[PDB]
Amino acid sequence: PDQQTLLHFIMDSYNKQRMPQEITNKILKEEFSAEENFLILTEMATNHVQVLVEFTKKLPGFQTLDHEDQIALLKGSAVEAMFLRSAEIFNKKLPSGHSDLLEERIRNSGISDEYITPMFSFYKSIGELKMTQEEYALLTAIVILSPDRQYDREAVEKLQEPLLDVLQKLCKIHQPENPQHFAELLGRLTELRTFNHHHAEMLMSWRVNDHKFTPLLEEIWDV
Amino acid sequence: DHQLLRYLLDK
Ligand SMILES: CC(C)c1onc(-c2c(Cl)cccc2Cl)c1COc1ccc(-c2ccc3nc(C(=O)O)ccc3c2)cc1
Repeated sequence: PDQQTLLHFIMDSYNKQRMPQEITNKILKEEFSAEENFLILTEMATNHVQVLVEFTKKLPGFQTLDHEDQIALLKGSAVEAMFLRSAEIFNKKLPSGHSDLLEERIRNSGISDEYITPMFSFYKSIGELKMTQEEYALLTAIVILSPDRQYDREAVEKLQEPLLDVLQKLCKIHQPENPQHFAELLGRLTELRTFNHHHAEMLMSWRVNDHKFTPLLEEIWDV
Repeated sequence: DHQLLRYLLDK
């Protein structure tokens, strides 16, 4: 724990920005139909992007980075960060996530079976890791600060590696019996990358069937 | 080019 203080304000940041209960109540409260399911998912996503931006801002030395690479990182990690947060809802059964009803809506929102299947297979796998909130938080931070996104890569690594080290330590400090556990997590990140292509195809399908998104989502996903 | 993201970052 040489300087685990950075973990302090990361969890502070991770708990800081939150989805309003009035908005997440719609997952439970509203009609269940293909159209309403899609609209609720779109509202959740566009709200979560704003939560994401506020989390990213608070990250160590994010604001000191190059301005246009900051956009490149936000755009590159958006889908992956939403998959991770949604995974956390399903895995921990976050009350305000209403996971069983969230699942009903995802399974009837115009998404192909081809994408539903690996989506929920991913959710189950990540759940079986039995991760803590600090793991979810650090993985999210690591995912956001990826040096290999399209469009200097070096200064991103300076911000990311410290977080990878803290995650590396917490595995050896909270799972001593499995020293393949850190590797396990990193493997699931590669599985997470798989959903970038899936999501681009999902957007195409939705668009040709006359679905529109929000200005914010349209910007961050290049719609 | 990415006005809304800039706006959220600067707010
Ligand atoms: C734009 C819509 C149609 C969409 O397209 N692909 C996906 C999509 C799908 Cl269907 C699956 C995975 C990833 C994506 Cl982008 C989605 C919906 O994505 C979601 C994004 C965020 C959340 C979310 C995030 C945070 C939450 N926090 C709380 C809380 O209490 O803090 C409660 C509910 C939350 C819901 C749920 C679905």
